[PDB]
Amino acid sequence: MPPYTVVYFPVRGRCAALRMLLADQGQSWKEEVVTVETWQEGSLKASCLYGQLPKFQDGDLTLYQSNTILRHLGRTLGLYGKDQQEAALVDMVNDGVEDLRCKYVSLIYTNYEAGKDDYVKALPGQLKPFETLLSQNQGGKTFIVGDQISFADYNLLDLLLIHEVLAPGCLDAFPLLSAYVGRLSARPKLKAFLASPEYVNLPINGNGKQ
Amino acid sequence: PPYTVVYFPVRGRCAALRMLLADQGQSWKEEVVTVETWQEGSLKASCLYGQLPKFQDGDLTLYQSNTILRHLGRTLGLYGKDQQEAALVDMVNDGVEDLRCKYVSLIYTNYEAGKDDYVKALPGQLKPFETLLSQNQGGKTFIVGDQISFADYNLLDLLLIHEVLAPGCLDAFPLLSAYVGRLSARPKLKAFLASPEYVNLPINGNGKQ
Ligand SMILES: N[C@@H](CCC(=O)N[C@@H](CS[C@@H]1c2ccccc2-c2ccccc2[C@H]1O)C(=O)NCC(=O)O)C(=O)O
Ligand SMILES: N[C@@H](CCC(=O)N[C@@H](CS[C@@H]1c2ccccc2-c2ccccc2[C@H]1O)C(=O)NCC(=O)O)C(=O)O
Repeated sequence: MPPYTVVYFPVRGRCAALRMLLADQGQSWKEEVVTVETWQEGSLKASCLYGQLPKFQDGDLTLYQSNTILRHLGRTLGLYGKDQQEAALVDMVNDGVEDLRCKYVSLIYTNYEAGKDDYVKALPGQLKPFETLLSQNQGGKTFIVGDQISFADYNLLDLLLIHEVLAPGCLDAFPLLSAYVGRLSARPKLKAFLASPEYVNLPINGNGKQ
Repeated sequence: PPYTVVYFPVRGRCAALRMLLADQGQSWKEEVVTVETWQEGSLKASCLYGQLPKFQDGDLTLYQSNTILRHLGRTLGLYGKDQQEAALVDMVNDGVEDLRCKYVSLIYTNYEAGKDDYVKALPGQLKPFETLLSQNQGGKTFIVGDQISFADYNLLDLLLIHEVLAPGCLDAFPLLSAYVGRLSARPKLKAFLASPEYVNLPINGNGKQ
């Protein structure tokens, strides 16, 4: 059986970037799907350390927290920069991706109809930093840090794909980010994974707003 | 000082990294930013995400408080003994970061209206950390393994600011109560917690706590 198991709701949500990573790296994992019905029963929730999913198992190591799982796969699969400085910059990127992710989630779950217009107007300023980091790394021709893919590329890639669904063309003002998403999306194992039913057939978020 | 910390004259998101630097006997310079300078706009526009803290380690410039904790954890050896412990140190820190956002949100947007409900809900938010301790040698050492990690300093900060918000909130948690007492007593840390640069700084920017 594969050493990896992902336990989560049948949505892309906080597991889309970790699944893209495993698929692009050629690793197998098993999905254990939890329906909203099983979750309301209550017993699996009370068993989760912070009362939430995802849950991930690597052999007998059980982890919670989506970013902990990305960093763990980052360090075991050698996707964490080539030295100490790169690793610090990969973290700095992931943390800026997590802050925009939090704001995204908050909109979808609490203010979609009344805040979409204001969130969209303010998007370009939130996206500029990643355009700027790409500008300074080999003129935006490789990955977000150094010249080897890292876990933060998969998380940043997912964050841009969902915003392009929320605000179509929102990357039009950003040439390096635009080429970056097309370059990454065409990696053979990732392209195949992104066109497969296992990915396309799951909603982005749990309430079906996107 | 290979180190420079740039931030407002408040504890906030720099309390845990200063605790770490002080406890590990490291030297650093504070570059204090007042709300008058901040509002002028120069520095902020040069800030990658438009926010502080900003930290310099020789010619390395970093932003993001958890990035800075991680960097100091990796470089000073406070990231667990191996890959499995590093993953658990991360899991703890992320849990601290989740509760710190809720805390931060109580302070900046719903203090007078949302404080009673927040305090009523707190015991449920502190249980996970009581549980993690109980699983590591019965909660007698640190949050993960037998060595201190960068997540211990962040959890310590988070527990100390809640004792301020809701006095006696750890009375129901023996392992967490003990843990604050034992960590607060490390010599270089105890000195720092009693110094004016720590004691005379407000916790938050709006002066609410
Ligand atoms: N810090 C954690 C956050 C984890 C998290 O937010 N988990 C959500 C689902 S992700 C996400 C979501 C976010 C906010 C609110 C609801 C959900 C949700 C609910 C059902 C199905 C899918 C989702 C996802 O959209 C959850 O477990 N909720 C169930 C519960 O807490 O009782 C991580 O990064 O791993
Ligand atoms: N993910 C980032 C968050 C950084 C952050 O929130 N920085 C705040 C100050 S911390 C914190 C704070 C949190 C929320 C709201 C205000 C503040 C604040 C304002 C002034 C002085 C001090 C603070 C702190 O309380 C900031 O720079 N805000 C000013 C600005 O953007 O213009 C990190 O972890 O480093």
